[PDB]
Amino acid sequence: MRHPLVMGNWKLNGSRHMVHELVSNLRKELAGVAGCAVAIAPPEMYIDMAKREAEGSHIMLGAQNVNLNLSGAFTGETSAAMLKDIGAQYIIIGHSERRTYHKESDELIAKKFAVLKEQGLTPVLCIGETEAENEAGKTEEVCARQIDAVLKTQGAAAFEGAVIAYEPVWAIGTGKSATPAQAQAVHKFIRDHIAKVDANIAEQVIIQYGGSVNASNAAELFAQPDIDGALVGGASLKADAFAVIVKAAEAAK
Amino acid sequence: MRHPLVMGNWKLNGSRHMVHELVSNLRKELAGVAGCAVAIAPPEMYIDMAKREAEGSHIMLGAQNVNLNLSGAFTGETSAAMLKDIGAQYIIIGHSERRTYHKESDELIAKKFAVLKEQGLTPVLCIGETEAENEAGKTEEVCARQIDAVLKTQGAAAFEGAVIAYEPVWAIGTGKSATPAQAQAVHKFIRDHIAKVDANIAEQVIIQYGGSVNASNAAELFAQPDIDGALVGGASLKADAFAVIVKAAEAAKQA
Repeated sequence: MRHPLVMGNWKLNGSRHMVHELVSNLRKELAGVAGCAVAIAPPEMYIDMAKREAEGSHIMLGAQNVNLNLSGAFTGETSAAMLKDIGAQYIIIGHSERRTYHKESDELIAKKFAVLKEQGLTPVLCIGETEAENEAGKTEEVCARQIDAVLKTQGAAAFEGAVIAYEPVWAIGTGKSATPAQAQAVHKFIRDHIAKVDANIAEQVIIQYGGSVNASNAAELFAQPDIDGALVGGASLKADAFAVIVKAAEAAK
Repeated sequence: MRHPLVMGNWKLNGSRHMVHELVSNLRKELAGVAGCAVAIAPPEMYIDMAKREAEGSHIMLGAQNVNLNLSGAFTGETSAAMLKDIGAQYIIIGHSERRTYHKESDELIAKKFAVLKEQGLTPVLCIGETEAENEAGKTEEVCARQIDAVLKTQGAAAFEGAVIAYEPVWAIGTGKSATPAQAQAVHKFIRDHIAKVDANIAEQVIIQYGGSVNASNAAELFAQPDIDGALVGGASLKADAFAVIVKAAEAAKQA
């Protein structure tokens, strides 16, 4: 019942040159797809130009973060109002890397949520466990923790039209790997958590896999009922690769 | 010896529409200005567009802040190199609101400053003291610290081709006002402090006043010999205001 979404996070990578090369390439590779929803999240500076570049395709636009103010004296902050204005739709928050580089709290993240919701943007919420928590067997403790930041204080409805991304931080950059069984298992947990509160809203959340996805796994990945897609990293930088993650989703779900 | 710089910090304000209008307006209002240099700093996502709008004028481009990385896995960060790419020249680092809201520190600030330089961008170093500090007359003590963070670790040449802005923090919503006199004294102290290391670099540096500055303000300030411009807030979101400010720096520094 849930249409797949594949989002490619460029992180801190881009130029105009690249903006051009890659949007052009994505367009071409991506021709024919239909069964999959596709968004990209460049650096802030490049969103506008990227929109131009993508014009005439189905590639949607997103962003890697926001701050809490809509306008005002907040030098250097990022406004959701301005993201709306820019044409960005899908806003990454709580990306593991900000939680860690930037020390963003659940509360903070949860505030970030409220706001996007308020403007009518789509928040991609990023959650998941450290190497230690994982090892300690604390997946669900954490996950739920990370979700209740919203649910508790905003309600199940906050989740309507929302997206969740599971980052297995512990698999990432650690010579650890997650299987498909593992993720689907965490995915169910996530869905089920929200279901204990609001089942209908639960059915309709997009739970993307935020771990490492490649061609040897995309398909076995998208075959899990609770995995609605992927929040793609480094591969969102190579058109061809990207597009295969994509057609696997289309093919699969 | 010092050509004025008026820089407008748009802050958390902009849209495709506002950018379109304001820039137009600025283009007109600043069409016949000769001796004052001008830069604007839109929200990061407006830059490109604004750089586009500015083509054909002398209105230069700016950005509100950077981060430390140039590339890689740092979702949400800002790279000086992408800033360069996209056309920004002047970059605001260590604005009071960052120091205060984002708890940015002198060590990070200096760092940021460093990266800017490796890259070829002009850093716009903001400093200033709080109400608390100022009260305590820790004025120069504080400014000196904030300056030395770059100075004592990167050298006087680090300020070469650079810009400093003194923000009277203690005078922002506190209820105070700084006189042009009060402010010129800081400016000067700031200049001398650098001067102990290299007086040459010292008379080179652009020290913009970052306190409150408007249509009526400007002229009093630009009169001081140590104030070579302004970093403007509220006023930059008004072309006519903004442009008066610019013309004043023009007039003041004429000679």
